[PDB]
Amino acid sequence: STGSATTTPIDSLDDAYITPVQIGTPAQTLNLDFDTGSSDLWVFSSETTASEVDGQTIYTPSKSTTAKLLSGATWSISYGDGSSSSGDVYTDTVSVGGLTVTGQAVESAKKVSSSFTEDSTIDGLLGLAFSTLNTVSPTQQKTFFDNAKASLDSPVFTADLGYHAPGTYNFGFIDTTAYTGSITYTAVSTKQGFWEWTSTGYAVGSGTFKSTSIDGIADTGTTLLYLPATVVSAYWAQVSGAKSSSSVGGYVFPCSATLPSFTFGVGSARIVIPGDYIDFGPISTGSSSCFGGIQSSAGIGINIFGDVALKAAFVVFNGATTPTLGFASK
Repeated sequence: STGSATTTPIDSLDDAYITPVQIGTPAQTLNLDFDTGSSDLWVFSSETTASEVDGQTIYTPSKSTTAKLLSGATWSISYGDGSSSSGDVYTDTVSVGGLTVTGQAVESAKKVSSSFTEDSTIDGLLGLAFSTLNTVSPTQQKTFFDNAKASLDSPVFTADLGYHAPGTYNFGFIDTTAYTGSITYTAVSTKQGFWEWTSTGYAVGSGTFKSTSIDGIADTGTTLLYLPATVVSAYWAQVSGAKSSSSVGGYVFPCSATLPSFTFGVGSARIVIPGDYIDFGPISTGSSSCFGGIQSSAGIGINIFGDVALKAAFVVFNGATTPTLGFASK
């Protein structure tokens, strides 16, 4: 089997991407944030505290004839940005772009933190990291990809995120028309439950490539590119007036600037992030200071190849017995 679904930016900045997901019988369609940095499929629901719902579409398991309460099961997750959610668990039928999993754990939120409430466009998350990170207790549950894997034509999914435009998540096949050149594959460590890999270096604009190992995660659920302070400093040094602002919480730059590209290495291959992808707009409405899309990972504890980086590529998440990651230009 295969599946293919369009993923759409939630706003004019590409802060995140939503993909429609069918849950239950009859189908209830929710728009979920596919997140390769976590491993829980959770949704706003009829069980969510009413004051914590503000515009989201909810899953109502009582209206699904295939929903079953997973007795005694609870979940609770906290994300790197400080947001959180928690609740109970059902199993139900879940389909993405034509690909169906029966018995999928659907984690129904009883509580969500303010940042989720305040974002009416995201109805929940669909985790695509490794199932070892799944928070369901006392019996850990598998991700949608893990459940689908054996039925897929090939045990892979691909992320093709758009810049200010729709893109595609495919399951079970590689669309050879979706990228240019070849896909370069690189090793993955699953030791921390992530799609963790090592970039071979970087360049800023038309500058020379610096060969250096940068270990980090391919994370569709993080907006920005988080890299070591030395690298980030080297980038923003090429932008006149750019500085790290303690009050804003990162590098900012004059909105009148033309940003240089940023290149990252994947083995001997090179992925070029155009400068425009690094512009995240005014820090506050009407400001002429703009927020940067490349930020320091210091004090995160890990480098994160988030959407800023991933959207410059066609990305293969290869879930073979020994997982690997593939990157192509597009």
